[PDB]
Amino acid sequence: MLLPWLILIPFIGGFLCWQTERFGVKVPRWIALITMGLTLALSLQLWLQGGYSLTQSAGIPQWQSEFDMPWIPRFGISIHLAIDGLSLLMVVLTGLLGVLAVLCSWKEIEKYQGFFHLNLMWILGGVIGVFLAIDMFLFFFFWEMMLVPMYFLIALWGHKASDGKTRITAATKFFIYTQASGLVMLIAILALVFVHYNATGVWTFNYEELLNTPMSSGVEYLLMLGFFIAFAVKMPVVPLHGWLPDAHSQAPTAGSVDLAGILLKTAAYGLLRFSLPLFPNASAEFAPIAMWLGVIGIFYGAWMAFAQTDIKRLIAYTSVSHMGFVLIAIYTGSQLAYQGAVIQMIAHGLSAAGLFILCGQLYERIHTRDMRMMGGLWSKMKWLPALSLFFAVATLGMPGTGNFVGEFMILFGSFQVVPVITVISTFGLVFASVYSLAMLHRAYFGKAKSQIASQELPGMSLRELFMILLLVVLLVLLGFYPQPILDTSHSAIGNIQQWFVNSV
Amino acid sequence: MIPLQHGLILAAILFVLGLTGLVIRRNLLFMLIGLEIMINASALAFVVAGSYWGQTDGQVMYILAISLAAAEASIGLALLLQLHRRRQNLNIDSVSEMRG
Amino acid sequence: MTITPQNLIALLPLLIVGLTVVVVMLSIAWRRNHFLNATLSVIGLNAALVSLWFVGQAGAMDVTPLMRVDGFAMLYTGLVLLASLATCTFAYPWLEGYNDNKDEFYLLVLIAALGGILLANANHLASLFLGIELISLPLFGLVGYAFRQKRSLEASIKYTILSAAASSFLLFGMALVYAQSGDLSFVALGKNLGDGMLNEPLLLAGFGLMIVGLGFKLSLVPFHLWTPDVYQGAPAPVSTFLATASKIAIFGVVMRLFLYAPVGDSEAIRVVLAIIAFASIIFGNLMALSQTNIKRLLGYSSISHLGYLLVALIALQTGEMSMEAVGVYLAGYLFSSLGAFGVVSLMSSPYRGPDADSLFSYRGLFWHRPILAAVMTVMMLSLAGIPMTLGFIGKFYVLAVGVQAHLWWLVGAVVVGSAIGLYYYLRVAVSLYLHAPEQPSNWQYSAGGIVVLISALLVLVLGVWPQPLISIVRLAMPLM
Amino acid sequence: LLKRDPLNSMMNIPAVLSRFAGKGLLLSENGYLRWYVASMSIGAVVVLALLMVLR
Ligand SMILES: CCCCCCCCCCCCCCCCCC(=O)OC[C@H](COP(=O)(O)OCCN)OC(=O)CCCCCCCCCCCCCCCCC
Ligand SMILES: CCCCCCCCCCCCCCCCCC(=O)OC[C@H](COP(=O)(O)OCCN)OC(=O)CCCCCCCCCCCCCCCCC
Ligand SMILES: CCCCCCCCCCCCCCCCCC(=O)OC[C@H](COP(=O)(O)OCCN)OC(=O)CCCCCCCCCCCCCCCCC
Ligand SMILES: CCCCCCCCCCCCCCCCCC(=O)OC[C@H](COP(=O)(O)OCCN)OC(=O)CCCCCCCCCCCCCCCCC
Ligand SMILES: CCCCCCCCCCCCCCCCCCCC
Ligand SMILES: CCCCCCCCCCCCCCCCCCCC
Repeated sequence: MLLPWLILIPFIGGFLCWQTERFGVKVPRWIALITMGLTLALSLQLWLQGGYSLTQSAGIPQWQSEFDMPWIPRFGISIHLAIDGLSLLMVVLTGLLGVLAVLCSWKEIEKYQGFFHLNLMWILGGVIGVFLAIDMFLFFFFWEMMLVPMYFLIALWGHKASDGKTRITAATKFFIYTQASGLVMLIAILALVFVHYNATGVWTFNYEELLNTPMSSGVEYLLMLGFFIAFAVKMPVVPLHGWLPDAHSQAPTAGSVDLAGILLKTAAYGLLRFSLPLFPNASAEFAPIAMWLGVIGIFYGAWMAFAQTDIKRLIAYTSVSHMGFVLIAIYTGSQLAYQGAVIQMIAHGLSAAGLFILCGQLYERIHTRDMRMMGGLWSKMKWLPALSLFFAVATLGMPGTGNFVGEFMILFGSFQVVPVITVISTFGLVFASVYSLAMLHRAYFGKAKSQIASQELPGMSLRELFMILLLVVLLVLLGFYPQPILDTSHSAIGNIQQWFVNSV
Repeated sequence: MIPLQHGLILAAILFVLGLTGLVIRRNLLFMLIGLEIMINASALAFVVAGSYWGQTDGQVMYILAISLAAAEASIGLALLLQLHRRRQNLNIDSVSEMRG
Repeated sequence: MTITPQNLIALLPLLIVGLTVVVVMLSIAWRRNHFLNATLSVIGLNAALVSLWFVGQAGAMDVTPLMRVDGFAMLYTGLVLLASLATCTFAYPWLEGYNDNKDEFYLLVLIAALGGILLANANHLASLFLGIELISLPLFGLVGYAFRQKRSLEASIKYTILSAAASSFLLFGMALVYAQSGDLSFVALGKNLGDGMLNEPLLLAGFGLMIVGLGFKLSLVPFHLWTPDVYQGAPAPVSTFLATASKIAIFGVVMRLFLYAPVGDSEAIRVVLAIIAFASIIFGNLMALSQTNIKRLLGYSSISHLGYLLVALIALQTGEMSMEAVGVYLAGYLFSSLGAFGVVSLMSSPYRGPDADSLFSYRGLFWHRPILAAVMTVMMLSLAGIPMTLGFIGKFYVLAVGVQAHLWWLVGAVVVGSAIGLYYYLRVAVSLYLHAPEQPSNWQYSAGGIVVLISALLVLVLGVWPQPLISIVRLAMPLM
Repeated sequence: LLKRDPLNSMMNIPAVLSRFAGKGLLLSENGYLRWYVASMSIGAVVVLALLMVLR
């Protein structure tokens, strides 16, 4: 009953951010702050009242909360939301990152700031809707819902130092990739619904009824491939990754845009919720190809991140490699690897959010993004290079941060299932250390390679320092005490895994 | 004792000749003339079809066809007069400013 | 058969539009007045909508050997009437800028609407041919209404010559079909065949020549090359009418013809129409890629969208929701094209004379026309099939229809063409909000703005909540 | 060797093919009415031949 409000509070908040711009130009940032605060507080209350640590696995369907309302009764389409542990963790994560995105866009007050905030809130509400929707048409609708505010954020409010045409090019590349993949997913959804209708005779887009739909191996493989292509563009999975560094480089220079739209992983959750249960045999036969695609993604993302002269492109390719790890984890049959994948998703969200925020602050201070135009910035800036050192250490895979817990539980489960791919992925961890040290050496250590680098730069203010330190504390606590997260996601992960391994 | 095939073949011959005149002629007046040959061939085909079946519908189709031919001939000749008055030239290739 | 009083009350939109044509003509003859004659035309069209309500209160029946009135006829009549009313509303400020006579515009719009109503009710080859011609000839006048302007005269000449050729092709194909089948009614085109002999060579050839004429009229490949020229050169309200009402009415009569004719389920015609649909989708989307002209872009857009509709037509004899998909998609396409061509019409109004340029210059439109920019970007999203818009609902219907009928090449064509559409539609929608260096006050201009804003609100609301439109189109059922 | 993303290029070549095919198809829109009539007659020949072949 709170899930409709979990989606509607961002949308009403964005409408109010647009509407209360007339009383002041410093007002819409406030209204955005309250609406993401209430969204985060509602998600936290759903965590507190859910009792996710005590609930046991009983098989799909098993939702801690549910909501249904008919939307298009001709096709059997309803606004059908449901929440369990995995969805709850993703919703709490996107609420926290939405609050951090509102905080990151602070002190940036100009005309049509309310429209920026409205686009931000609509992106975040669409992300929450993808995490909550458990009927296929509403899931697809929310899937394509975020991309229009995302497109207008990249194209209109993007990197102000760009030509103006490159921002439009990156936004168009991102939109075309994501929407063509979504359309292929819609073809798969439609064909699955028609197969179910030919089997039974009733229209349903509900995911619970579409489970155990009798179909042949070729048809199931094709439907799984359509779903996988949609989830592979947005994960990203190589070679469908090309939109990501260009969208990150041309995104609004605060980096709040990255946190709100580009950095959350609806694709891994989509694979876990709708690929493995809906098509278990097809996912079982597709597992070698997807695991090798994940291996290639790890090493390709590492080699790309090492070759970048741009910080933002570097961090985007770090995201590519870590999602290669998650893609290997998803197609195993291991509960341990799935729990590691959940921890990895949360920790990569936190760590990449910190990295992108710190890069935005660094660009604000030095007005350039070329690593060859700076050096020895440790001696010039008070707080930023040490926190950037911590976040490079976190994305490196260091114990004490949640990234290590995620990667290593993934690798333990994967080695129980597939040893060779696990070995190659650990050498991927070596490559990750290589690019993290390369970024640290090129940016903050050495001598100044330009005149702007050899100047005393102003320190971080209290708000941005406090949000960075909150991210640091959350990453350290996730590294040392990841048990509440595992207890939250345990029942959902057990349901997904027991469905996937018992039907093959 | 006339086959329907012979009347239909004659109508097809006239339609093909009118279309050839519409394509190969660069003067707009001769394009309009070929259009009249085409629509008259279509009306002849309808009359042949109606006279085979012994029905009045073929001549009614002819009547509607020649009503269209009259009205579209008047419109085409008004446009031809406007083109001649605006450009002093009946070239259909010269009126080509709009292009991809 | 004769015409009963029941046949008269079913004939009500046609009678009201014909009486409006006569009344408007007599008012023109009494004195040349722009405002009162525009008012009389729009009053006649609104009375025709209420007449459609009264027709709906009556039953579905065959008013002539020629006409058949059912919920299908009522729906497509309503679509044609809405497009005509919007064309009159857009036409008034543009004609207020005009210098010559500005009431024959409304006379031609009314006669073209009469042809649209006839095509909505057409159950015969007679009424099909006559409705096509009654659409075409007033559009010959309307496309070249500003004949002193070079582009309008050129578009008039091109449309007139090519539509005369297409009507010759359609008439010859009709004659060949009538030579094979002794009756001209839609239900009888192929009744005198059996034991798998539906593929009679003369019936197929006649239907092919009719396909040539109808595919000219629907801008289907390879009879599409006229579309960007006539769309760019014509007056902007004429572009609105030619984009909406002509295509809607002709595609509706093509629906009824292929639904009723026993040769409509021929495999050869299905394969030929599948080829035309594939080529139309791909070619229109590919050709709108590099267009700086908004009207040519919308012309190639119409080519692609009619290809999507033709895909929905191919599955008419296999699936069940083909007519439903065509109705929903046609309502959405009507409202999208009304909004887009209305923004183009309002920014080109009043008329600036035959010598002055009529360029849209959509770049930076938001900084001086914000509401028009919002309406135009809603249309650009809707024509791209973006969810939260009614164009996506139509695209979803087309995809479901193709998936049911196992038309996989057509479904892949829709996906590829939709991606290309995303490129050029988003290019226009984001150029609306950039910055441009350099480059009303009456209630009719405000009425046109109200029309495009209501179209935007309809597209958004029925994209979010499409159930009322689906319910309306579902009860508009033709005779089985 | 990989510093300029090769996978991005081999996924961007459909856009290059789309632009090339669109520019090639725009050659038919030369604006000549006689070519438009010729194209309609060519399409008529193609449609009729397809109907006779497929039957
Ligand atoms: C403008 C130009 C550029 C744009 C356009 C470019 C081209 C676009 C179109 C690309 C896709 C082409 C069509 C792919 C689907 C082919 C389907 C097919 O051949 O199905 C045959 C068969 C059907 O199964 P059936 O035999 O009926 O099952 C019952 C008993 N077995 O199927 C089977 O039995 C199963 C077959 C499975 C494998 C076929 C699909 C291959 C897909 C390759 C791409 C994805 C690769 C993996 C993911 C990569 C990373 C995301
Ligand atoms: C709201 C969402 C958007 C909708 C967009 C619609 C666009 C097209 C507008 C016209 C559509 C007309 C469709 C009519 C279908 C009717 C089918 C039918 O069979 O209806 C039967 C019903 C009476 O029921 P029954 O008892 O069965 O009658 C027969 C018994 N002898 O009879 C009826 O129900 C009668 C129906 C009368 C319709 C009158 C319409 C008046 C004009 C309405 C315009 C709305 C504004 C749209 C544009 C806004 C501006 C851009
Ligand atoms: C560019 C992107 C778009 C690409 C083009 C669009 C998708 C093309 C898919 C090609 C499918 C080929 C199918 C070949 C056999 C068809 C005839 C047949 O026998 O089908 C089997 C079956 C119908 O037979 P029935 O007796 O009803 O059995 C029901 C239970 N199967 O059939 C059914 O029940 C339904 C069969 C559904 C087939 C798959 C539909 C979804 C496809 C997902 C996306 C495409 C594949 C992955 C991506 C490729 C690369 C882009
Ligand atoms: C790995 C294989 C299996 C998985 C396949 C999955 C397919 C769906 C998801 C991937 C889609 C990839 C799309 C790649 C192109 C993205 C569009 C793009 O790059 O746009 C930017 C570009 C404009 O930039 P610029 O080059 O500066 O402009 C010159 C003109 N002024 O724009 C242009 O230059 C023009 C853009 C034209 C329209 C977009 C391109 C459409 C191409 C077909 C789309 C469907 C593809 C189907 C599969 C193809 C084979 C993989
Ligand atoms: C719900 C409708 C979604 C699609 C329509 C989008 C248009 C919404 C209304 C207009 C928004 C204008 C935003 C302009 C921002 C310009 C910023 C310039 C300075 C950075
Ligand atoms: C230039 C643009 C080209 C776009 C082409 C789009 C093609 C999409 C993929 C079509 C795949 C069709 C597969 C048909 C399989 C039929 C199997 C029948 C078995 C009896």
